[PDB]
Amino acid sequence: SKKAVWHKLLSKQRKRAVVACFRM
Amino acid sequence: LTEEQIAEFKEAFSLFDKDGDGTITTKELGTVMRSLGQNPTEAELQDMINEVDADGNGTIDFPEFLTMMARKMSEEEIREAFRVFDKDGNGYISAAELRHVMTNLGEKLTDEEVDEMIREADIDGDGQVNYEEFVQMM
Ligand SMILES: [Ca+2]
Ligand SMILES: [Ca+2]
Ligand SMILES: [Ca+2]
Ligand SMILES: [Ca+2]
Repeated sequence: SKKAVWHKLLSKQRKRAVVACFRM
Repeated sequence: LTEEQIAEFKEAFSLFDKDGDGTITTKELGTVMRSLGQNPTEAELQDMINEVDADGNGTIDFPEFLTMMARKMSEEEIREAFRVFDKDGNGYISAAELRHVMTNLGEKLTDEEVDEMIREADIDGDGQVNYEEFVQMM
């Protein structure tokens, strides 16, 4: 089952997008 | 400012709030930034917190986070995420696009892992993940 990998990517992408917000 | 949107921002906040105490500190922001491969100086951290820290107590609470995130109005976070995966914008996530995201987020990959990931998500059997399949997987 690879749902955990999809969810790990989603979590990292969301953290990355919030950091970008902090950078702006 | 709907209740649905506030919940999504709460989930985002909890990705930063490592101790769960309802505040984001410079140390917590720095921890997340380092896990993504960035190394901000302690002064850049303080300046990012400061641009958001409305009350000046040095940490970000959820209402302050909500103000920052509200200002930008972008689409729902899940649609935003799909666009990161579907770099060419044709509405489908390919194996090459998934490899790109995994590489950019520092996740090791093999071809068989990537094929199995698409296969699990791919309800209509067309070899790619469309938006509806992505939302159901996420
Ligand atoms: Ca905290
Ligand atoms: Ca504050
Ligand atoms: Ca695509
Ligand atoms: Ca499909």
